[PDB]
Amino acid sequence: DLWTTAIPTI
Amino acid sequence: QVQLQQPGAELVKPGASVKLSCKASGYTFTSYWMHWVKQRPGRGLEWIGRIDPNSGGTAYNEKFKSKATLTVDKPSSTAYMQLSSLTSEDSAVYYCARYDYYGGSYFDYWGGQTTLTVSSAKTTPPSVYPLAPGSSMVTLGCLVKGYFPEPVTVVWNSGSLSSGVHTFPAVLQQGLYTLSSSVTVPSSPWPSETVTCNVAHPASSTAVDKAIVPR
Amino acid sequence: QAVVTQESALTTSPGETVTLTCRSSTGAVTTSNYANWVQEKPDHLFTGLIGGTNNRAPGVPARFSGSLIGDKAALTITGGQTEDEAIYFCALWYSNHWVFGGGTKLTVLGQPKSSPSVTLFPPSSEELATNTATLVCTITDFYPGVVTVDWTVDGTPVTQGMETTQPSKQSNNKYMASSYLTLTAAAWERHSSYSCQVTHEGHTVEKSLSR
Repeated sequence: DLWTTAIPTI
Repeated sequence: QVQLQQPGAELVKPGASVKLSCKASGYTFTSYWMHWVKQRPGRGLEWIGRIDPNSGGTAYNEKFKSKATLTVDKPSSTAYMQLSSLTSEDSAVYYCARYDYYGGSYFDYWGGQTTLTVSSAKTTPPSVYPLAPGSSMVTLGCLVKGYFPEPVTVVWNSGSLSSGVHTFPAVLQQGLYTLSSSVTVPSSPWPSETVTCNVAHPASSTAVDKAIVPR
Repeated sequence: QAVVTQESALTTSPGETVTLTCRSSTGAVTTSNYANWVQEKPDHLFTGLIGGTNNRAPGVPARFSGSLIGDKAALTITGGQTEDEAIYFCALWYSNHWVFGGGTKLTVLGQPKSSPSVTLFPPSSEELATNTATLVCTITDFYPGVVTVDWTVDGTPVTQGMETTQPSKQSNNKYMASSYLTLTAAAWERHSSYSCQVTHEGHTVEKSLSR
């Protein structure tokens, strides 16, 4: 789940 | 003049991996998210994912995470998308779309292309046959059958003809293209003067000039 | 399978208001979906018009507005323009990824209706000499841009070895398209009649030839 920050590579 | 330039098209063999580009100019590259969309006629559009130019912060569509890798090179302001282990299914147009965040959310600007063709087919020259009637006054034509891979250039009377000429898009039967170009003229020029189409297929280093004759 | 849907095609005139809608399969389209509307004009030119349900992307004409109608997202174009003829795409955000609709192909009647200008070409003998035949049917100057092409051999509908291109915009803004029928030289030598049927706005046009 995203839409930023915690996710670089997913 | 916000711009997103993308290579028109790229040809690659099944099983390879390409690295598509999206050069940005006009705005501050790192203050806008970038997205990548995939389109295949008949199917519509699919979201591949998005990269945050400032963080490198990345986000993928699960169906594309083990197939696409998004990145950017801040100094040159361009965005990239590396597609791997290419197959037929990956033949498509791939767009890069600039995204707006906060104040609100926007998908404002789009690059314009890059249709990717993934085929394991060898180059093939076209065959040109003259389309004449059997029986704005009379329409003639040139059939450019079975060439691979796009594009092809059709001209009529080396440019001497501007009106009536209608080159159609190519169809793909048996992993092989084909198109035709038409040109209508006053019943006077024909057969009096004569028309000749100028087919050119760059990949096959071929150029055929055919004059259309009576029938 | 969270699919998004839209109207296949709609028609309007210059000056009228038109609304396009967007369905969410999960249920009501809400603000948490951030509805995005995108325009695609001839030769893959995309431009986003509305983002976040109703935010107009800067630089977009004021005649474009978005909202929610019922449990759907809507794109309102008031005072319809001719350039506005294009296909419109819908995009919804479902928590961690976007999903588009099939797109609504919008028609703004900015010019007169004109039936297709059909021409049927028989197979060239040069191609014939290679034991293969191809009938070519050019279709130009028609508007609106939708036609249905049908091939018929000996009066009977054939649906094999047939390729029709998707209508393409001409110089003068009308639409053109081509269809093809390929057979083996052999197959071509047993039949007598060949015809290209073009149906446009409920009116059907045909061009035939007898080998």
